[PDB]
Amino acid sequence: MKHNNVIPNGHFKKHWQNYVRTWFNQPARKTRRRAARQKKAATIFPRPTAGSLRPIVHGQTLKYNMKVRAGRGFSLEELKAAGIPKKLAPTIGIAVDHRRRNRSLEGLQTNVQRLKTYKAKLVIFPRRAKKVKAGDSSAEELANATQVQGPYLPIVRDQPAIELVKITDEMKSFKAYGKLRIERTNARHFGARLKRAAEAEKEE
Amino acid sequence: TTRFKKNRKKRGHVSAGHGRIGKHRKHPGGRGNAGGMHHHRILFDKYHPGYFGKVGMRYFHKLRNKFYCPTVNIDTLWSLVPQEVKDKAAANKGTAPLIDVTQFGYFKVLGKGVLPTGQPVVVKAKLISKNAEKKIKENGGAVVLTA
Amino acid sequence: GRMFAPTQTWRRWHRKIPVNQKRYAVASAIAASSVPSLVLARGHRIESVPE
Amino acid sequence: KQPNTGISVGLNKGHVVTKKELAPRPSDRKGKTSKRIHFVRSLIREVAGFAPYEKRITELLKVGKDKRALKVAKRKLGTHKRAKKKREEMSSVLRKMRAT
RNA sequence: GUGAAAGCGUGGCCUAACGAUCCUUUAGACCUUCGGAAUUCGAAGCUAGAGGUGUCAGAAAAGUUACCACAGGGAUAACU
RNA sequence: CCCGUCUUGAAACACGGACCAAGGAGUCUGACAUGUGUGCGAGUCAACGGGCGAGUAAACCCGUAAGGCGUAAGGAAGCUGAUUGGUGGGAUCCCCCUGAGGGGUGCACCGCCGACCGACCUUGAUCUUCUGAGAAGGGUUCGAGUGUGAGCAUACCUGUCG
RNA sequence: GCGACCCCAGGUCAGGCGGGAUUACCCGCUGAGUUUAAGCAUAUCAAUAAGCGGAGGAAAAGAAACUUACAAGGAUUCCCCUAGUAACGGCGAGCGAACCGGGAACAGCCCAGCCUUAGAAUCGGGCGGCUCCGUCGUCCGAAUUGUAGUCUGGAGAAGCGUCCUCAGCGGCGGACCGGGCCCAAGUCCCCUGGAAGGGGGCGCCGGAGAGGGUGAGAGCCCCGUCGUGCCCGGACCCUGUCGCACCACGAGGCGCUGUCUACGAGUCGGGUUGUUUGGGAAUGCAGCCCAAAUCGGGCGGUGAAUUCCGUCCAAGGCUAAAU
Ligand SMILES: [K+]
Ligand SMILES: [K+]
Ligand SMILES: [K+]
Ligand SMILES: [K+]
Ligand SMILES: [K+]
Ligand SMILES: [K+]
Ligand SMILES: [K+]
Ligand SMILES: [K+]
Ligand SMILES: [K+]
Ligand SMILES: [K+]
Ligand SMILES: [K+]
Ligand SMILES: [K+]
Ligand SMILES: [K+]
Ligand SMILES: [K+]
Ligand SMILES: [K+]
Ligand SMILES: [Mg+2]
Ligand SMILES: [Mg+2]
Ligand SMILES: [Mg+2]
Ligand SMILES: [Mg+2]
Ligand SMILES: [Mg+2]
Ligand SMILES: [Mg+2]
Ligand SMILES: [Mg+2]
Ligand SMILES: [Mg+2]
Ligand SMILES: [Mg+2]
Ligand SMILES: [Mg+2]
Ligand SMILES: [Mg+2]
Ligand SMILES: [Mg+2]
Ligand SMILES: [Mg+2]
Ligand SMILES: [Mg+2]
Ligand SMILES: [Mg+2]
Ligand SMILES: [Mg+2]
Ligand SMILES: [Mg+2]
Ligand SMILES: [Mg+2]
Ligand SMILES: [Mg+2]
Ligand SMILES: [Mg+2]
Ligand SMILES: [Mg+2]
Ligand SMILES: [Mg+2]
Ligand SMILES: [Mg+2]
Ligand SMILES: [Mg+2]
Ligand SMILES: [Mg+2]
Ligand SMILES: [Mg+2]
Ligand SMILES: [Mg+2]
Ligand SMILES: [Mg+2]
Ligand SMILES: [Mg+2]
Ligand SMILES: [Mg+2]
Ligand SMILES: [Mg+2]
Ligand SMILES: [Mg+2]
Ligand SMILES: [Mg+2]
Ligand SMILES: [Mg+2]
Ligand SMILES: [Mg+2]
Ligand SMILES: [Mg+2]
Ligand SMILES: [Mg+2]
Ligand SMILES: [Mg+2]
Ligand SMILES: [Mg+2]
Ligand SMILES: [Mg+2]
Ligand SMILES: [Mg+2]
Ligand SMILES: [Mg+2]
Ligand SMILES: [Mg+2]
Ligand SMILES: [Mg+2]
Ligand SMILES: [Mg+2]
Ligand SMILES: [Mg+2]
Ligand SMILES: [Mg+2]
Ligand SMILES: [Mg+2]
Ligand SMILES: [Mg+2]
Ligand SMILES: [Mg+2]
Ligand SMILES: [Mg+2]
Ligand SMILES: [Mg+2]
Repeated sequence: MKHNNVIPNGHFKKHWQNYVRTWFNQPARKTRRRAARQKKAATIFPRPTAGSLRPIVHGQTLKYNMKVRAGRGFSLEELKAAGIPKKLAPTIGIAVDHRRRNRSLEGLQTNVQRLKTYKAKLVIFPRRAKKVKAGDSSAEELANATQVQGPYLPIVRDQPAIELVKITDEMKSFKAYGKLRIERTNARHFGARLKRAAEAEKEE
Repeated sequence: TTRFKKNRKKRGHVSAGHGRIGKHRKHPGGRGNAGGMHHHRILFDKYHPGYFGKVGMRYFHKLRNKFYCPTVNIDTLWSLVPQEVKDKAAANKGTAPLIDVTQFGYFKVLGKGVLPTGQPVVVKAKLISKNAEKKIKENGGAVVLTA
Repeated sequence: GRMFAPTQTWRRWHRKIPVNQKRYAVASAIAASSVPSLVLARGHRIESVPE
Repeated sequence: KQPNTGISVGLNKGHVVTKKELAPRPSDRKGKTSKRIHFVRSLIREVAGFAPYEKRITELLKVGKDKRALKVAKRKLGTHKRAKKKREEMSSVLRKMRAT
């Protein structure tokens, strides 16, 4: 060890040469996965190649709660609100997640509308050729019965445009920094203040 | 690139540039960070002050998402507005643009630099420094808090 | 015996040049193809090419 | 558990949202058994009786050594939470036994 | 503190009389943290000292080999 | 005087070498660093993967709140978070004058001294939800800070380390 | 003494199952030291080599006693990132995960327990028939110390009515995989040479100028190569179409209903010891000791009591794909 250099911390003291993972098959893996998708698309024809419908869910933690993404499946409460029995949903390309809770009305309503939109543009072939049962389409099995490639109800961000407002004297007098400091102070003294209030009751 | 390696220039020179006296032995000073306190003491103290010892409190299972707080300065706030919206701001002085920094991946607004002259702005952010709020107010703007 | 420093498969064979540089190189090559002096200099026989 | 204030700091901080009660679930009654199960366990208690350490707990409760009874329960069962629950069970058994 | 006062005093008239990291312990700050939210114990931090390394820039360390081995050394003994 | 070698000192009564052919030793990889070449630039990077395609391990295309590094630092932490330069030298240019001249210009760089953010300390008119806000005013203290960004990718030599 | 049952013994009794081999990947156990620390004992090498076992085309894992503290995600596995980070460490040498986020893939389920009692409705074997991976009949057994149905917390049972859904085989074709056969154009003239497949001249094919062979650099001598056409077979899966059949008794779905609403023990947990982990008043595992609960239990990365809150439901089981 010599000169001014960062302190080395190479983790190469084990038998690492026996655990090297090369990627020379990376082009081959791309080929195999594409072949699998192409084969799968023909098997499920005319069902969409994108797979089952997924719900809209928020990102977890404070770092990602401002964005939305695809979840596992629609909750039981969402399915009931949309009037789709849970046992029928997976058979018509709707993912079902019996574990997911609904803590807010906004989240519940967002996915309920998504289900209704999906049902609007859903064509269901009858189980048997001639006789037609409830829920099946008529005269639409040939008009626009094609396999859709790619997403059909994409989950995307809708960034609002900058809005120009009129500054009122009420907003100009608002002390944003003072509000933050007061709110922080009340949070870290909540326990102490509640303690003395309780102790006051005992004395009184 | 082998043909540019200096070992090639040293072919036929016996010692390969490592000297006749000292030679190139295996590990004549120990491996890696050996002897940081004994025979490499000067090196560590001269170039790596603070290397040895313990400071501060431990934090078991520390998650970085809880501490996420990207910051944007006053001088950079105007650059977030689209160019087409900048023209509108200068076309009507009665209203002011609403810059919601959270929509651009920022939580707190710091107060480095100055705002454009004669342009009030309404800044919407989770947090803000006192200097940042003062500069926004003295320019005719206002601050709105969100979460 | 065993060769010195035996060749290994995990040599760094590939290179990733930045996309913008690769686009720069292509544009230069396309532009050079319209210069008859450069096309001749590369060994192509374009003496009877109309333009 | 008030609605969020809409501020990023302070009490009840967070994004403003319309909170709703979670839908009832079958697992909400976890830890509750049927009337038959209570009947079966009550009958078996009569047939099986009480364990030797449970007898020790109730003897201490008869002499009013409540503190020592809990310590014996914690040493046997292991946790304070289980120890004090066990002591209350023995007290209930003794409470309705002295009244008979 | 001392002197009426100027002034002198941050140990011994001057040139020696002494000690890192980690750990422990004490002192100080109506201080910070225990990361679901609190209270009280406990624990963990911040600042300054103490417990010591005398091989004194600071491993935790008894012999023997004439049964002996290896890497070397003419940088070094036993002849000329 | 016999080459090679260690050596203060080799023709040495120091060691290797009878002779010839062929083989025979600073490499590959990870991390970092300086330098240089190239691209773009407050950004930069097509990297997992996807769309494809020389019927195709290449090339080409894709970053929608992805991610890395950079764009802000200080503090153990709770937290707070840059009021936006003065001066002495100085390149180049402009004017007068034709002097080792006098004015204007003053980049880069260096020296010197303020100010600003933060740890620590200090300070408190006027308010407040009693612990916070902050008019004014600070410091022989401390910082890998600020005072109109310089980085990111990539190629290679050299160096440290595994 | 004669019988039933229980436990056990014998049988070359009738019909079945098991051992061993292979090493690349996979699962379980066991388990070093060289080495590094410029010495060395903790550490490191390494939860590795060697050792002993067990599988498959994948294995293992898997439908939360989870992540998290958010506006919340939602079986498992894998890739990028997180990150050489939190943490651990003679806090020395070194060591080092996870969640979020972006992608590959995507699939969910089965039991145990209260619930046939107007009927063990279940299963095996012997024998016989048939349309033979099965099914029907008959006989003898198994089983009430419980077979089959119903139920699995996402629920569910029961009652009520809305009147929504549910019952097969066969023919042909496609798709998929494998194989077989035919099919372009010079061997023209001159020179050299042992030989033309070389040089020069004159032609030709080309969706075929990949490759090889033949007496020297062969597109056109030969096999092939490109692109059609024709023919044969394997899978019984997927899919298109046609023909025939098409009993809703029951069961499910939806809506409501006072009520009912059963969920795994020497296991969880605790003490202690050893080992292991980034896991630090103790991450998992194991031994011994103690030993639970049912408006309860486990987890919420600092031990403890107290008051709340969030979260999931262990101690039983199966399961393709991405690797
Ligand atoms: K590979
Ligand atoms: K050198
Ligand atoms: K010493
Ligand atoms: K020598
Ligand atoms: K010598
Ligand atoms: K010699
Ligand atoms: K360097
Ligand atoms: K970026
Ligand atoms: K993309
Ligand atoms: K501090
Ligand atoms: K039979
Ligand atoms: K040939
Ligand atoms: K149950
Ligand atoms: K342990
Ligand atoms: K609980
Ligand atoms: Mg090794
Ligand atoms: Mg995803
Ligand atoms: Mg030289
Ligand atoms: Mg040498
Ligand atoms: Mg040396
Ligand atoms: Mg070396
Ligand atoms: Mg006095
Ligand atoms: Mg002195
Ligand atoms: Mg004296
Ligand atoms: Mg003195
Ligand atoms: Mg000391
Ligand atoms: Mg301490
Ligand atoms: Mg906690
Ligand atoms: Mg010394
Ligand atoms: Mg010895
Ligand atoms: Mg000598
Ligand atoms: Mg000598
Ligand atoms: Mg010599
Ligand atoms: Mg001599
Ligand atoms: Mg020698
Ligand atoms: Mg010799
Ligand atoms: Mg040679
Ligand atoms: Mg560079
Ligand atoms: Mg980003
Ligand atoms: Mg502060
Ligand atoms: Mg200051
Ligand atoms: Mg037999
Ligand atoms: Mg050693
Ligand atoms: Mg050594
Ligand atoms: Mg040794
Ligand atoms: Mg082995
Ligand atoms: Mg076997
Ligand atoms: Mg096999
Ligand atoms: Mg597979
Ligand atoms: Mg398996
Ligand atoms: Mg479950
Ligand atoms: Mg998951
Ligand atoms: Mg990083
Ligand atoms: Mg390890
Ligand atoms: Mg993982
Ligand atoms: Mg993920
Ligand atoms: Mg039953
Ligand atoms: Mg039912
Ligand atoms: Mg029911
Ligand atoms: Mg010819
Ligand atoms: Mg020849
Ligand atoms: Mg032919
Ligand atoms: Mg063909
Ligand atoms: Mg269970
Ligand atoms: Mg235990
Ligand atoms: Mg072990
Ligand atoms: Mg399994």
